[PDB]
Amino acid sequence: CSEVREIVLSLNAQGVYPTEGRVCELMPNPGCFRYKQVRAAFNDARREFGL
Amino acid sequence: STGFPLELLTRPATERLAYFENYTVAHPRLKEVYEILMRTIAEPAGASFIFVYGASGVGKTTLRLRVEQKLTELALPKLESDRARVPVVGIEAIAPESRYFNWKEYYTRALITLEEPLIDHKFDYGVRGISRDNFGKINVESKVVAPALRRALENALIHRHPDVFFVDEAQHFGKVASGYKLQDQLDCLKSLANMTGILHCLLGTYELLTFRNLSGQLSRRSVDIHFRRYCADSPEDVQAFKSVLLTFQQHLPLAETPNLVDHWEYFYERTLGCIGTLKDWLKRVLSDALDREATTITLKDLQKRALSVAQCQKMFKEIQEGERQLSETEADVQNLRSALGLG
Amino acid sequence: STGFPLELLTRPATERLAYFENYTVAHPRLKEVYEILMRTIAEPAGASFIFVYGASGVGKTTLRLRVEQKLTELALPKLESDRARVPVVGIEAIAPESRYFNWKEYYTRALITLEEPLIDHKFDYGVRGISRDNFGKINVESKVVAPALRRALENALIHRHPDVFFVDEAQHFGKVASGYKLQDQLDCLKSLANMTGILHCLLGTYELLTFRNLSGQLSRRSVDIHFRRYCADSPEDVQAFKSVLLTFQQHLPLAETPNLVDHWEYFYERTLGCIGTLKDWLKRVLSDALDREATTITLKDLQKRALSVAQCQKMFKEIQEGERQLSETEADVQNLRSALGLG
Ligand SMILES: Nc1ncnc2c1ncn2[C@@H]1O[C@H](COP(=O)(O)OP(=O)(O)OP(=O)(O)O)[C@@H](O)[C@H]1O
Ligand SMILES: Nc1ncnc2c1ncn2[C@@H]1O[C@H](COP(=O)(O)OP(=O)(O)OP(=O)(O)O)[C@@H](O)[C@H]1O
Ligand SMILES: [Mg+2]
Ligand SMILES: [Mg+2]
Repeated sequence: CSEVREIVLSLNAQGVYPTEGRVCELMPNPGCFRYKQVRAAFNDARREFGL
Repeated sequence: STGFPLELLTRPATERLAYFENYTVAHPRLKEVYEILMRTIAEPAGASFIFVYGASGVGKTTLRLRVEQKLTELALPKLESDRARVPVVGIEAIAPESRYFNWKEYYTRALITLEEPLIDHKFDYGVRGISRDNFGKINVESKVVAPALRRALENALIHRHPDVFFVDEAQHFGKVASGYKLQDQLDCLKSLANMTGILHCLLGTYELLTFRNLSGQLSRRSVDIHFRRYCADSPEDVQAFKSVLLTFQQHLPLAETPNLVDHWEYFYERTLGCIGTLKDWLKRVLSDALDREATTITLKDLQKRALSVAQCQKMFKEIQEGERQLSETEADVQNLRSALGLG
Repeated sequence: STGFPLELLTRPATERLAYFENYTVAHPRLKEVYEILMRTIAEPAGASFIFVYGASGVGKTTLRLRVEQKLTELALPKLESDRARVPVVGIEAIAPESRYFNWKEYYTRALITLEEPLIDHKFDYGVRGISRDNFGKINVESKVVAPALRRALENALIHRHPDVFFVDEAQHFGKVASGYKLQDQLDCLKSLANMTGILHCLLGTYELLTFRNLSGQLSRRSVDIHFRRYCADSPEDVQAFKSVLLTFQQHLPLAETPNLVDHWEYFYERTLGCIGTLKDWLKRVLSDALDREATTITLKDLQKRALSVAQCQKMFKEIQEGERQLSETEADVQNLRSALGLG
């Protein structure tokens, strides 16, 4: 979850739209979102930032 | 005195040009329109639309800026108690690059200008797309549908509650394809102004007259204000134009004050009585005079930066049609009373 | 001296050809049109459009190049310290492959041309899709919709505040559908030019007169400049044409200067008095003369590379049609006064 938040930070810094696929492209195991709190953390980080 | 300060003669030509550009004349027409518009804004009382008709160069935009400034000044004392409350927000309609006016872009830009006081306040609109960024500017994703943007704008407008919503160049709302009724695009704004409760002031030229009276609902919730030019038939308007010209001549930053009232016919001919056009003409002539470092204004110098006869004829034709459409006489009142059966 | 340097005679034909190509002559019409254009650019004063009508071959493009160069030279002392500013940005309208003018491509190419000052200058467009690639070039995603590109261009133009947005070959704006009004295209350009506050200069041939005086708002914010040709019906233009022929004949890089003044009727016949056409004709004739290594220029050489009578009879008809609508007489002034009641 911590790397998920950090990756969404880094992706939103450059202005590119942070989506699930784009974040997955920057993970060693782009399948961790099947856990139902990694996705929750990603959604919370996006919604705090305004998506 | 009543003229420009004499210290400006030693200042560079740029300073004199800036001073003349910033100068504003309080001629009777602008004053009266200002009082009527601010009285309407102070209390709309059911009306949702304000139509400020006028020619090109009468001074509609400067009137809007003056009204915005004075509204902000009046809301400054009350802003200390109730925060997150925009006093006035104003945008300009965009002439579309396609055959239809883009409502999505209108909503996006209205949201951008309205919801940018500063970063200290957050509202958390009900739609996911709209958000701020690291630069402090609102960016709206292209995937946000138009009804969602409309709902977000409605929520933001309800929260902020500006006194009036200015829409400059409202004649661009008439850019529709064949078979599309102009009434529908007016109800599109009327519904927003009704479910939101924010007065909308539409400023535009005589092309805005196509939105004058489209339905009974749109005629009830509308205030009609005519920014009128100066005519040559009535001696009072001629005297007002001469007074404005004399005031302009006193406030022209030149070493020797030019004589400018005597050539009042030539000015009215190429200006059509609009103070904005005359101000632009005098600004151009003053810039040329300072470019050569002249000491006065000569008739040929005015002849240089004068609008062509064809341009003036076109503007006068549209002014004639607009004034004919907007003329109210006792015959119309009597016909209305006879139709109402009030004899 | 008054002619080409005598050292060029020993140089290869390429050097002489390039010297003739790069040579320019300041005839009275060009100097007058340049002074008018620069005075209008310096102080638009409520003008958002500058139409420069002229025949095909009068020198509109070289006038634009000269104005851009002189503006850049003026801004260079200020650009030494101040940065993030472009003095002048120039674009050329594109004739569409389809029936309708492509506004999406106009915004894309305007954004590309305007925003290439330096890789260091980074500014946020506020729209996702436009950025700079690995080659330091502006790339716009094909999924970016035209209103978004318009908003990005508006933000860039406001940020960079160029003095004038030149739009050459502006007659290509008229490539619109039969059901599309030409006033709407001008309104779309005027809206950008007004929210951006950037003066727009439209250069084109007499086909651009279809964009002349479409409304009172597009007439007041318009400064029509006519790049008039030389006419044989008045001795003054004939003398000017003879003088320009004299300086051209004395600046031709040849061992023996050809006598061009005697055959001035022939040169006017195939050029209609325009300077660019005569310059290109002389350039061609000199190229053929130097290919054969001719000591001078013969009439037959001029006939070899001249324009056919069928070619000239169409350009001359277009010039007549354009000059008919660009002529102002005292009768028009009296009609305007009578309409305004100023008699
Ligand atoms: N009362 C005034 N006193 C001084 N300057 C004025 C006045 N009214 C307008 N101007 C000048 O006119 C210019 C702005 O144009 P103006 O506000 O008259 O146009 P508008 O009629 O509202 O707009 P549009 O022509 O697009 O419909 C500015 O240079 C401004 O200084
Ligand atoms: N005053 C001038 N002195 C010298 N050469 C000139 C002058 N005006 C134009 N030319 C030359 O004429 C040629 C073409 O003219 P130019 O491109 O300026 O015309 P234009 O008005 O833009 O034409 P068009 O509308 O047909 O595209 C060029 O080789 C240019 O150098
Ligand atoms: Mg305005
Ligand atoms: Mg050209």
